[PDB]
Amino acid sequence: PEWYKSAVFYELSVRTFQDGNGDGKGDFPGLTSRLDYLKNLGVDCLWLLPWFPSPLRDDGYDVADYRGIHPDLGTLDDFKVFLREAHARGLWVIGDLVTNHTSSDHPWFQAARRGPTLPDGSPNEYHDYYVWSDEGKEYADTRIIFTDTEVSNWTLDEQAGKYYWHRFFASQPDLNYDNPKVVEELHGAARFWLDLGLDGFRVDAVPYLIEREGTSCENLPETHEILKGFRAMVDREYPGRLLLAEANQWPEEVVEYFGTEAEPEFHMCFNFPVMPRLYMSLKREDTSSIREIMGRLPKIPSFGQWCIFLRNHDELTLEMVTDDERAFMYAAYAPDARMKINVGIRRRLAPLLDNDRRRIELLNTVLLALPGSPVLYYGDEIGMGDDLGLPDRNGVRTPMQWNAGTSGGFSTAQPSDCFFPPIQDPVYGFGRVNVQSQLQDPSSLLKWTARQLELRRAHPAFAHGDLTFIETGNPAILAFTRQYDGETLLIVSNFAGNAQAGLLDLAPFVGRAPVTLSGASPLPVVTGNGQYPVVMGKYDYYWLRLNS
Amino acid sequence: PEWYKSAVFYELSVRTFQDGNGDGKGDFPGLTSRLDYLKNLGVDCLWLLPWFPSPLRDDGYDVADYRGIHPDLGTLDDFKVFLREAHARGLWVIGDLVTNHTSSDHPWFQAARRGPTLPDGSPNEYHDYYVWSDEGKEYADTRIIFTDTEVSNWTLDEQAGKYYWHRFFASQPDLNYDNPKVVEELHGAARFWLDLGLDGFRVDAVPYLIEREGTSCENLPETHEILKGFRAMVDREYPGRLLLAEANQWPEEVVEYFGTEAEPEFHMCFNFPVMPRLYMSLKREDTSSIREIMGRLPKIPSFGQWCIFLRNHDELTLEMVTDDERAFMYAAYAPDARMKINVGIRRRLAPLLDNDRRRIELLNTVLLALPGSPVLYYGDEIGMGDDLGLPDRNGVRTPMQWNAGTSGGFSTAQPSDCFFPPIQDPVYGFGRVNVQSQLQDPSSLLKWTARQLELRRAHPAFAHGDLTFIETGNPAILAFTRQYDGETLLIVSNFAGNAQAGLLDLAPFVGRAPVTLSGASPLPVVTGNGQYPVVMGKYDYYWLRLNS
Amino acid sequence: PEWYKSAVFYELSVRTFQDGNGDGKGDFPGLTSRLDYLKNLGVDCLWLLPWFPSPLRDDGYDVADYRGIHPDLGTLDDFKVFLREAHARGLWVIGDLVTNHTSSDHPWFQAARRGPTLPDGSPNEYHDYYVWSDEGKEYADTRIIFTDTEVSNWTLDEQAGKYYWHRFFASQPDLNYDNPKVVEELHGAARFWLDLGLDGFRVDAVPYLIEREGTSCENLPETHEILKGFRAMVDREYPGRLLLAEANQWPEEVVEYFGTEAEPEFHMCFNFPVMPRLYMSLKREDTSSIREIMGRLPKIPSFGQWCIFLRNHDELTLEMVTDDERAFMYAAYAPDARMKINVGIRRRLAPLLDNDRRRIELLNTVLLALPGSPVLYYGDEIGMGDDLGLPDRNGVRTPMQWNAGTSGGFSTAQPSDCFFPPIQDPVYGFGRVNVQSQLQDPSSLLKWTARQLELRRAHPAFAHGDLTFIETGNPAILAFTRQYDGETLLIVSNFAGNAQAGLLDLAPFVGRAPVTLSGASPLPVVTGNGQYPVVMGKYDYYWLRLNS
Ligand SMILES: OCC1=C[C@H](N[C@H]2C[C@H](CO)[C@@H](O)[C@H](O)[C@H]2O)[C@H](O)[C@@H](O)[C@@H]1O
Ligand SMILES: OCC1=C[C@H](N[C@H]2C[C@H](CO)[C@@H](O)[C@H](O)[C@H]2O)[C@H](O)[C@@H](O)[C@@H]1O
Ligand SMILES: OCC1=C[C@H](N[C@H]2C[C@H](CO)[C@@H](O)[C@H](O)[C@H]2O)[C@H](O)[C@@H](O)[C@@H]1O
Ligand SMILES: [Ca+2]
Ligand SMILES: [Ca+2]
Ligand SMILES: [Ca+2]
Ligand SMILES: [Mg+2]
Ligand SMILES: [Mg+2]
Ligand SMILES: [Mg+2]
Repeated sequence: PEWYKSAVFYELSVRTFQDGNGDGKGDFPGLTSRLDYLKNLGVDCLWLLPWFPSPLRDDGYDVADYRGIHPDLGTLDDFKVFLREAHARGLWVIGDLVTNHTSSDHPWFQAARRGPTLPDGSPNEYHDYYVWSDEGKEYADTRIIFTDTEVSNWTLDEQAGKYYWHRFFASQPDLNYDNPKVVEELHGAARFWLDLGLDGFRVDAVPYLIEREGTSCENLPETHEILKGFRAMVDREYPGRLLLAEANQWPEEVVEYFGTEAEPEFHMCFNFPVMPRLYMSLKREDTSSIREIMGRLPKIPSFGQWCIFLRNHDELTLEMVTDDERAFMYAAYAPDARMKINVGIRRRLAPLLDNDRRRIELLNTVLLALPGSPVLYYGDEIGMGDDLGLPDRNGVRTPMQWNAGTSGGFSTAQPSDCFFPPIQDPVYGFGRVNVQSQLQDPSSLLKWTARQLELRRAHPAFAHGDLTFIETGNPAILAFTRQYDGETLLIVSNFAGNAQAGLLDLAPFVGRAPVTLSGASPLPVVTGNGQYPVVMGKYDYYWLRLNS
Repeated sequence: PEWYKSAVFYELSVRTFQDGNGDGKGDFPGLTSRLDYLKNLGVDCLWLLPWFPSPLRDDGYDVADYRGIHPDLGTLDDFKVFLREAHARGLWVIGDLVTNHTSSDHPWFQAARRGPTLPDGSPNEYHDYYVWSDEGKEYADTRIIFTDTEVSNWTLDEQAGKYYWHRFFASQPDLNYDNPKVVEELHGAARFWLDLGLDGFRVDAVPYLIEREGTSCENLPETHEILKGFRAMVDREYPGRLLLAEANQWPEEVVEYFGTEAEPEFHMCFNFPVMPRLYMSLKREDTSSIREIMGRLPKIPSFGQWCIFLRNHDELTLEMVTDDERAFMYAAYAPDARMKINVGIRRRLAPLLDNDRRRIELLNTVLLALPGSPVLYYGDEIGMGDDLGLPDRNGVRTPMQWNAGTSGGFSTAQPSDCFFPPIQDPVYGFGRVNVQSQLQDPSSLLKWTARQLELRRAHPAFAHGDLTFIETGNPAILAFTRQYDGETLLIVSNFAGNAQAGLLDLAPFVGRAPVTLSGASPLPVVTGNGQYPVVMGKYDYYWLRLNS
Repeated sequence: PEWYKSAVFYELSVRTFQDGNGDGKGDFPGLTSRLDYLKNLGVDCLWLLPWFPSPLRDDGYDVADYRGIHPDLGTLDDFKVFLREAHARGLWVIGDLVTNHTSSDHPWFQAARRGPTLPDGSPNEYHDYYVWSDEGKEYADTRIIFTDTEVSNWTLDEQAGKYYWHRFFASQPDLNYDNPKVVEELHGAARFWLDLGLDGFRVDAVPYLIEREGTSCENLPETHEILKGFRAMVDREYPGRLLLAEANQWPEEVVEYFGTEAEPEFHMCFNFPVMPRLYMSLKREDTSSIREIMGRLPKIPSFGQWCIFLRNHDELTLEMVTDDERAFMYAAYAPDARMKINVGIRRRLAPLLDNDRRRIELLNTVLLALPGSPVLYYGDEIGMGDDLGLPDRNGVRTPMQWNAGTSGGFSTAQPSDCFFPPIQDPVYGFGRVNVQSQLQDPSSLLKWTARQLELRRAHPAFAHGDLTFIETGNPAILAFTRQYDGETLLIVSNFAGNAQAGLLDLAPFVGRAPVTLSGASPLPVVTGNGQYPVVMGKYDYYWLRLNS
């Protein structure tokens, strides 16, 4: 099959990974010098956060030039060496294609805000690149996203004398997508990078492209047709390149972003629905929500693969959970006011699980065992924490912690001169949490993530098998099978903080002996009614092979 | 004497040595271009791993066709050139005869599985080719060999509706040697390759041919009979060709596989008894087990030679050691569960000795100075590592490392496209460990190996002399003599990491000076009671001649 | 006692150790980022090569500003940060003080060469800073040091129309120490850096300060007097700092550079006389030169410590050995013409010993076991090679090799943009020889060197003891004792490539039991008349204590 289903993804921010030149800002030269690290870890595809020239009011998601490299990050030549050194190691690389919007600093917008007509009486073709209103009464009662910052989705441009549309910050004007020229401007941005050998795109904020009155302005089939033709552009001109969608919607809406077999859209979507039910289930010690929402996912096209994740550069989103579930998650996972932002929790993985490695390893094994491809978030494989003294979501985007030398080894410059300060607290700082330390530590989390990704690699049912949940008799225990190519895997996990027991409904498998994927130690044969007793300790994960 | 008595052997796998044409698979044209390297190393006989057509579920030890060349390796023409060119260089070649079993894919088994009688009533002559049972309760309490994969030595064939026998994988059904038609299918399979000029065979899994109730199904007198008739055949139709047995059994059962003068069996068997004791002694700094298992070896026929070896394409086998011996070896040499498989340790020689050249050289000098003919495992002469992310025993069968270019010089294809990934880790990777490196390096393991073989060749007592152990007064120091044709070699070797003192019982040799084989530097003459005091540095090996 | 008697020194070159900003040149930010490496290695004092502003016609030993930081290396703030971080880790630092001469680009010399009298008829105070002759016929019959470049020690200045003196390159005019203003300018250079906290100075080319007619212009009493004044100044104004002298003279004249108890000079001098004899003896397999030269060295003052070294940033100097010894050394260690330069051999340690780790380990242990404090040349602890296609002695100054990524870890710039190109040959290139590789290799030369130093730390008789050579009966075996604080170390070393036997004269120690410093393994007790038989392997080092 396609390369993205066997892939392990790793999300990083070039400005934050390795500063190669002492100026305090990560760049492609330094990132290139770390490529062996990512290779040796068991990563396959690097997803890089936006690398474009930008005033960095949304850390690079306000693009001011789709066709350059931000000067903090080096040059386009540094980009081409990096992509060269990447593929030379067997790694794929995808970028972040910020389609929905541009920075107010983009040349397109500085021209649109002159007016609908120029001072020489000509039409201004750049004015209909964005969505304008005279009073700003359209689409009202539609959801604000950055609720802690923006009081509305319409803001008044003082020089253009009209309101303009923006689903995100005021300085990120929504692009107007009924205009087929804008459709062509981003087809030709996708082309500029796919020409240089880039292996695909993560596509940012796909649900909110088209806006239609009297609807929610999400998942409009008009938006889906823009994606349907983006896929056809790629299918024809750049076969084998990966399109991956950020679609945080409820399960039935999310699969629409794959398309159908006849009309394809995205190869991969992020599994935003299962992500919060992992954390809920851990605090409730009850895995029902994991099975419920996973059963609300319709089957995907042949070419589709889910992208599974635990965290990313954004807050932990609570936009697609019920009001009760959102209230529970604030109570369980956000004790301090400061950890809240925009209907979500802005904390790293390791802090959220109270730095419990037992819980960390648990959710990692479930990330690795659910159907799809996993994406690790840079630094989670060593246990990085966060700095909520930093505004917006930049509390999870601190520099990668390489050693206990200057600035954690991220730069030769001092921590106060780095773009974001490297974390230095007693628990998560780079004196305690860094790569070099965990390569010498025989038992480190880094070693453990590498070993576990090896354990996955060697069992292709993880990447391509089916899922069948299996009754356990205990809500704390979640059991499922993965079948593919006649290998059958049994993946039992305890979500509770003490010893739990269960009766697994292994009736399809009477006469088979489960044995461990690690060490090939055999468990007792399934017999009789197929009801198989287990005890598990707190947060244990049993990874098992059903030998027939 | 016989040619295999003076020979240095070298075990390689065609699929994995050298890829000629760029498709990622080693082949006979590639192997042919490397015969000069092998010649110059000091090697006399190549033993190749199974080259026959095969679905490769045991890396070609599941044979689908005894009279062909697997398409990966080229053609039978390519085979014929290879054997001409090897013979042109004074090299012998022996193949691998997989007698005990064939692949489920072999057209024999596809026929035998259609039942005891044909759809037209007539009896199916191929059915009695394999061993069957209606309930599969026979031969129980017989050892499983691949304990990590197979729950039983019987497996149900869904179409023939009965159980068949297999000492190894379920896709490797045993051949029925009670049926004398099977004995003749292998004689004629042997005849095929001997007719083409091949100089011999290593025979695979010879203890497990015949199975009988109430016995362990190992070293059965019936099995030996079949072997006796195999040597009687070869002795008659193909004098001078070589039969070498893989018989891992305890000292008293292994010597049986030579036969007697009156009734001969193999010319050579692998000296498995001493092999694990070499490693134990290094870890205990106690050379006792070596002398004890060597002492339990009864004298072998005139024509017979032991095949001495440190490692191979299989795990380090812990099947013929005591329970405490086995448990000690796991502790000392398998820190990870990953390192274990099937009552043994799946690791290359250099990793087993922590890449300590001083230890690597020591076991090699003992390999070269024990009585028999040494075999080198391919790549251990430049110190290759292993890859334990690869399943089964594949982790010691990664591609040979010729230089630091694309895929270590094994192929123009990417490492990802090689049949096994060429090792690229910072310690053993082909950037650090390769043949071009070590032909330039004046002191490399490669040149050391070539010189030690050169030194051995100069002293025929190494290949044909007797073995008298000598008292040292220090379990850490192993001392013995070799006596042949008037030469007396004295082989003192320290198995301890620190300096060690010893008093050697050279009472028989009072009046004679010991002198070094290398450099002709004499030690003090032996005098008086001939208790000869010696000091040794860590892992030191003294190769010495006793003057006359 | 004093800190430099217990210190392990480490010689590095900032421009060549670690580049912290991508410009291909090592700098102090970079060197700061590598301080934990040196700390963990067991290094105590960093001797940094000249770091001053200079046109680098002799790699910075032609100084053009004694009170600044060469812009390649960063700023004086960077230097202050480095000194703070070095001291924060218990590391001392010393600089290289180029006393005998400045660059012709030095402000003083641009001034001096204007003439004795300026355009306005008034005299030029800087003319008498340097050594001038009207026809250049003085001090005739005086050695030329840089014989492959310079034809005379007098050169005609174009503008001054006179001859100036230079024991070195013509772009390094000798300072004139009969002028007392000169003497004050270098007390003043000393004070500047000694005021920033620098712990001392390696003093360059100290024998050749004062020149006098009718002498060799070496080791003259007037030169020693200026050095006594330099010691007096530091003794009073900066107690506790280190003056270390580079004086390669014959054993008699070397010891003068310590001064007397009453009129002290240098705290330490390099033990140049012994350095070639270590190499002579390894090739002859006869250690009498080691003993003869060590015994021509008179006792040193109470404050004196020797500095022992195998190699450095220069050539292996053959200036102070006989004509026959020098011809031998050329035959043994300079097969190619390209390997000689000015009475000496310009190769790194590992190439000199054919990359034989047995011989590298032997001479390193003698380095650690002779009387003195040891200085390690950077990269020798990982086995770095040389690049003899670079001019002068730069072949041994190639960038440190850290990992196997871009430029070996030395810089993110490409190798072709690095000040000197990092080695990439198949034997010594950073793809085979680098720090990260050798941290993962359980048996690397780096770990060996670390552990051998730790062994040395544990036994103060190495730093502080006396030395008595011990008869052996075999010139290939060098045996001596180190006695201090009633601890008695016996050190035995074989300089030949085969086994060697000998009879240690241990009469002073009858009744004592020798044990290995590593492992505490006992040799037999000395009995009888203390004539102790020993056998050694090739290049063995027995490191023994005599248990009382
Ligand atoms: O509901 C999904 C989300 C989308 C949005 N994430 C993407 C779109 C935004 C475009 O400017 C950007 O801030 C964010 O980093 C992107 O990954 C939003 O910011 C998140 O808070 C939120 O969890
Ligand atoms: O008891 C000795 C052994 C025999 C077996 N080795 C041979 C039998 C198998 C036949 O299919 C084959 O996999 C293996 O490579 C052969 O050399 C076994 O696999 C080993 O693990 C083991 O050391
Ligand atoms: O006689 C000993 C030596 C001193 C000299 N070494 C120092 C003096 C030179 C001063 O310019 C300089 O080139 C060298 O690096 C210094 O360490 C000479 O250049 C060497 O070749 C030689 O080994
Ligand atoms: Ca939009
Ligand atoms: Ca059988
Ligand atoms: Ca002078
Ligand atoms: Mg930068
Ligand atoms: Mg091929
Ligand atoms: Mg620099």
